[PDB]
This record gives sequence, C-alpha cells and structure tokens, in this order.
Amino acid sequence: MKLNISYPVNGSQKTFEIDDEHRIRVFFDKRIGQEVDGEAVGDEFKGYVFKISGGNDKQGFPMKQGVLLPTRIKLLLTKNVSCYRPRRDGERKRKSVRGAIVGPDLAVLALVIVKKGEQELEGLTDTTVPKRLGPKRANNIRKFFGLSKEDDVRDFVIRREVTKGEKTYTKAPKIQRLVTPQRLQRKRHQRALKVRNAQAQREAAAEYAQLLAKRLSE
Amino acid sequence: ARGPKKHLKRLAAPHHWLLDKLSGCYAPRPSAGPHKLRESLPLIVFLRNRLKYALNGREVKAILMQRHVKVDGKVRTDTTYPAGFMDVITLDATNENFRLVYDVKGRFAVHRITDEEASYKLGKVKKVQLGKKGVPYVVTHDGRTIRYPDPNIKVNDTVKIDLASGKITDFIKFDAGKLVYVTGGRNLGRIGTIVHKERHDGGFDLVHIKDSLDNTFVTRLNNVFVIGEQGKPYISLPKGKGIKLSIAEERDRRRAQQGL
Amino acid sequence: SDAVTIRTRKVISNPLLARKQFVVDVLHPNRANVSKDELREKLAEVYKAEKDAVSVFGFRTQFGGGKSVGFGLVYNSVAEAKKFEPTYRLVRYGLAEKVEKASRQQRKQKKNRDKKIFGTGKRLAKKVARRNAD
RNA sequence: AUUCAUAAUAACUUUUCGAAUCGCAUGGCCUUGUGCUGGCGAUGGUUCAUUCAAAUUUCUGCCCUAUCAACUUUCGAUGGUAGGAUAGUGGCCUACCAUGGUUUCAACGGGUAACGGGGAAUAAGGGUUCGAUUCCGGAGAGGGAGCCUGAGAAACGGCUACCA
RNA sequence: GAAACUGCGAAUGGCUCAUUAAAUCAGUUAUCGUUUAUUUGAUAGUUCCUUUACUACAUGGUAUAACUGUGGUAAUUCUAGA
Repeated sequence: MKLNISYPVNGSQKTFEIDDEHRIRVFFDKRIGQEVDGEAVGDEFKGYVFKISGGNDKQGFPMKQGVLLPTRIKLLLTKNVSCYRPRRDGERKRKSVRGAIVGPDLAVLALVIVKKGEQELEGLTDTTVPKRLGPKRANNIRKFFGLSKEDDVRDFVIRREVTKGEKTYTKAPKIQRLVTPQRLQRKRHQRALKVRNAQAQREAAAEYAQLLAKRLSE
Repeated sequence: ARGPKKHLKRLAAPHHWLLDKLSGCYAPRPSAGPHKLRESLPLIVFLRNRLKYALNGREVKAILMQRHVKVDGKVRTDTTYPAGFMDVITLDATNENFRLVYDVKGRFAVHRITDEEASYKLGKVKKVQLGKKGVPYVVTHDGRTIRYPDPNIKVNDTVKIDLASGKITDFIKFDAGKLVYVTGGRNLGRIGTIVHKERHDGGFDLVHIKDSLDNTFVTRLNNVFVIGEQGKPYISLPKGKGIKLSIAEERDRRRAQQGL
Repeated sequence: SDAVTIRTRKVISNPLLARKQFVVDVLHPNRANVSKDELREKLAEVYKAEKDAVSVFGFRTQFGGGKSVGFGLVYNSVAEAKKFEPTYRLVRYGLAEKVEKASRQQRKQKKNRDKKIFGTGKRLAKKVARRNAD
C-alpha cells in the first residue's frame, strides 16, 4: 500500500510504495501502539524499527488505538479526539472509523521510525528539516538557550531575517511575561488600592461609630 | 423562548418616546444598564426624538464616540443606555444642562437646569438596609446603593445625593407637608402634597396629593415622589408644573398665546 | 431664471455635530429645476461653505410648481465633513471615488465558497493540487 | 408579616479565588540602583442589585356535545413523613403510612376543517356574527425518542437511533 | 495582514395554529420558593509557614493548533502520519 514513514530526528516524512505480498504480510496480526522491525520487509529496512502510528482505510476511514475487531465500526467521538473534527461548542458526533488491527483495507498507513538499521533511506533519513521558528516567551527562550534567571534574553533571539526583494530587515516574537516596570506599577497600584480602600472604609466606620455614640448620648 | 426578544417592534415601542407608525422597522433594544427602559429615557431619544440634534444612528454614534455628554457624572457609549427620572443630562460642546422629569402629559419635559444644580439629584430610597460587613447601604430610584447614610433615612422618603461618588446629603421625609411630584400612571407628572397617606400595607400604599390649585387626587405610594417642602422645591420646576391642564385650558392657552 | 430665493428656516448651530443646520426653501420660481450644486455655491456664499462640506439632498418639488423644499447643513472642517458624512452622498457630490465591487449575491456566493475551508487555506490548496496532479 | 436581612462563633473541605492578562507611555527624587515610585484605558474578578433574561401561582375567564353521568387510583390517583431530586414549590421521583378529588355550578370522555385578544361590519341603539396571517403573547421545526456550551439550548441551516 | 486558538456567538428572526375544552393565552397580580452570560451603582492589607538558616515572585512550566513537509479513497465543511 502507501506507507508514510516519519523520522523525527529530522522531522522528515516520506511516501513509499509497498508492492510485495509476503512482506506486506508480516505486518498482519498487529495493533496500534505496536512496534516491529521492518526487517524481512527490506534489507534496506533491516534493523529499522517502527511503532505503528495510524492509517486511513481503503475508503479513507482511519484506524485508532483500541479499535480492534479488524473491520469498520461507527463510534461517537468528541473534542480532544482523533479523526473527528468538532465544529461548535459541546459538539459530540457519531462517525465511522476502521479497526485498530492490520489488514489490506487501507490505501495508506503511516509509521513513525523508532530505531535505525544498517542502510539509509535516500529521501527520508538523509535530510535535516527544521522547526521553522523558535519560541517566544521569556522562559521558553531562557530554557531554549540555557540561561540564568536574570540573563536578559532580549538579544539571544534568533530573529527571522527577510529580504523584501533586496531590502533586508529583522523581526521576532513578542516576549510575553517578560518583567517590566509597567507590571511593577500595576501590581503596586493593586496593593495601594487594597490598603487605601481598607482605610477609607475604616474611617467611614469610625465616623458611623462616632455618630452612634452621639445618638447614645442623646 | 430560549432567549431575549433581542429587538423591539414598532407599534411595540414606547408611545412616550414620541415616535411614528412610519419610519422603518424597529426600536433600539436598550441593552444593559440601570433604569428600566419603560421608565428609562435613552440618549438617541433625547437627541433625536425629544431635543433633535442629529439624523442617522451613524450621526449619534460618532457623536457619542467623541462623547459630547455627561449625565450625573459619567458619559455612556450605549446609544440607548437606560437613563431616567431626576437624571441630570449635560451636553458640553453646546453647554446645555437639562433635568429629567415627566410632563403634565407624562412626557419627560425639556426642563433646563444650571451647571450649578448639575451636581445634585433626588434619590427616592427603596430600602435603607443592613448590608454585609456591617455596611449599612440604601438603594434608590435610579439604580443604586450607597453606604453610611444619614441613618435616620428610611423607606419611601427622598434624599439629595450629589453625582458621582454620591455621599448622601440632606433629605426630605414623607409626612403631611412634603412638596410632591408624582411619577406614574394618570396622576403621573402631577405636583401636590401629602395631606394624608393611607398606608395600605402588603405593598402599594396610597397618598392624597393636592395640587397648588386645591384639586386633590389619590396616587400610588410609589407613584409619590416628594421633592421638598411646600414652597421649597429643592430643584427647578417645568413648564406646565404638572398642574394638570385640561384640554379645555390647553385650547384656551392656544387661542390666547397665538397672537401678539 | 428670474431669481433664486434660498431661505433658512430653523438656523441651529451644533458644536457637537459641528455645523449650522436649517431647512432650505428654494424658490426657483420658473427656472427649470433645483440644481443642487449651484445651490451648494449659493449657501456657501451666504453663510460660508467653500461648497464641499455643505449637505443638501432633499429639494422635493411642490405642486403648482416653482418651489422646492428640503434640509441644509453647513459643516466646518472639510475633513470633519468627510469623516461624518457618507461615501454615497460624498461621491454624489463627486469629491470621492465610489468603488467597484461584485453583487451581494456574488459576495455571499464567495462566503459559501469559503465555508468549506478551515485553516490558512494554502495548506488545503497545495495538497489538493498535488492530489489532482496524481 | 421570616428562624429575613445580618454576620461571627468552633470545626470540615479531592479546596474556589485572591488576576503569573494588555496598550500609550513616561513623571519624580537621590542613598545613582536601573532604585522604588507613577497616570490614562484594554480584559478578567465575587456578591448583591439593577438592566437583559427566568417559574409558577393566588385569582379569574373559551363552542358544542349528555346519542359522554358518572369521572379519578393497574404502574401516583389525593396527601404525610423521610429520602432522593430542581434555579427552587411539589409524587418531580423513591420507600413507608392513610383513602383520596369534583361535580346536575356539567366533572371525565369526544369533536373542534378550536390561538385567542386588540380588530371586520353592521350600524339609533339593543345587540349579534368571522378573526391562520404585520400589534400582546405564545407551541412549533415530518413523528417520536434520546443528546453538549452557555445564564438561559432536548436547539436542529447543533447532535445519537429508529420509523417512512 | 492570509489564517488559527480562543472570547463570544449561531438560543436570531420568519411562517404556521398539528395538539388542544383551563392546556397555550390575557391580565390584575404577587414570590419571605428561585437560576441569572451580559452591564455596571457600589465591590477585595490576611495568600505560603510549629514563626532563624524556606518557595521562581525580575513573574516560575510544557502542549500543541493554524503553520511546514508525508496521506488516502469511485466519492465529502471526511481524515492518517513527523
């Protein structure tokens, strides 16, 4: 079928056209969440280890962990769930899906690689493909670049260069939760207002008590 | 009906907003704020239906976005926020202060007050109650509460609260002699006295209010709204005085006024 | 054209809306018409307009003929007039450029066209193009 | 007219918060830190109350039909306790206990090609008839059933399954 | 500023009058039975620790969308995989 092999050391993913009967065979009788070596599937794969990641059936229906009984099934799925895309608030919908087990009923399965064998995969394992960005928050960057609590990350930023067509310039994230005297001043206002309202109501109660003592005098 | 009627029907709107069967589809749907909309009187209706400044809602919206107003100490950017009785409208680039109070027809009259007197208003106390924290508060007739009153204040009387931080000032009780304005129904708009109150408890007493021409009328307790002592209105009074013109006297006034 | 008599009833000045407003009584007794740009010019010369921030729109023609009645405004501050007053009468007055756009139905069609399409959309388009290739 | 408000008291809490939230900005004094201090308005934050929503009831009131005179409780019919249980009143539901409700003032049952009012028209008047549809309001998205987020959703151009 | 994640909304309204004979509906009521997004009249010295060698408080931590690249099937506001 169509194997979609994902190598996360490179963030790479590739398609392959698995055409051999006896070698698509050996995948039989396995589950989702299961690891096997692609060894007798290919001398090039010899040693390579994949944990089965998913697949869409011959009609497109997916597989999913704990969806055994190797043929389709219709199930009510929700938000924070695979293979159902909620569309409104509190949306909770029945739709179909294929079984969690191996079978010849996908056009397409995807595997993620675990261990690497002796040979190399021409297009997939070779490349080096990025996180097109880096983080944004002050803390994230402190950790992403190994700094102390006070190292003032501001310059460490790996910033996106861009030529307009020729005109080159730089920009970068809006580091949120980075300390400012503005944060200081607003927390300070909070503490102010706290004690100040305390004392205003304290004096008002004092006045009211004085008035009460006056009335008692009368 | 799973919700609020998010609009309002023409030939459902207030007949006292002084509007037409003509003129489109709808009324403003007053969104949230203090006064009750049937007892409120919002801004576009003053601006456009009582005092006539602007044509489109687009006009009135950019007006309010530049905020040409104060009302009892604050603007508001809802085109039809619920303002109302004894509120103190001020309009600054024009320098007009109007006070809000019913006509002798029940219509909120165009009654100019001064920017002095744009600093105090009547508050007709609904209950002076023992709040939490030992905060003794008192709620009033414009959507409010306030603490540390003159604790001699008690229910159905009215007080002189200022504008913006409030801070209760001298008040007017409810007994034989209090100068009256009336605020609901047929005796709506009227002015008179408290020559007696018939306390019909369980809710909703009654009061005989007698106008300055010695004609008497029984009004609802919460229709009653004293406004000072006899010969001492705490504020300025309208054209009409709520002295209850008959159409006879109105027609006589027409055929007298028109000419010379 | 014997004469124009363009009179102001209810001359009211609003600093809030930043104009002098009134009711325009055009006695155009037997001329041909009302001719609103010439009337712009006259109200300019009588109070002050430098016509662009005048606003007169509603000179409807009386029965028996020769009289038209409508409203008039004379704003200050041509850019205030711009901001306040609406692109359609602005391009009627011609000091603006009225834009070219498809019909409400064309735009609601486009909405339906859009309504199949979550996410940035190039991610939708590029992969379906690869697929349509093969 | 509350054992109402009211809050403390001593305990308990898979502990709820009390802002790890935003923008223009940049003043002040020296002990020269980057010190602390510091405005305007953006969003959240608990309770009331209000406004905007929400529920039932006191109370009332609808043609004809008796060729429907007897209705009501098996399985809640009436009610109590106690529980569960609601936004709360409550057989709303559950166990235990008692026999219950109305009415010749027409109940119960059936029909209604039955939403009524404000209105249409006559027309001294008196009085009558129709009122689906734009004011007052409502119930509703084939027929059920079951189903989340919200403060309010059995929604349907939001949902599960069956029937056609 | 394509777009997402989420705030929210989509519970609008508009047309019918199936049922139904105190049900819906009208009112004069009236909740001291009662939830309340939304708006604001108000509306916030207590946080942690057996009370000296204590906890990021210059504010502490990852988890992923939209996003890149790898998908399907006769076919979809379908959907796998790094």
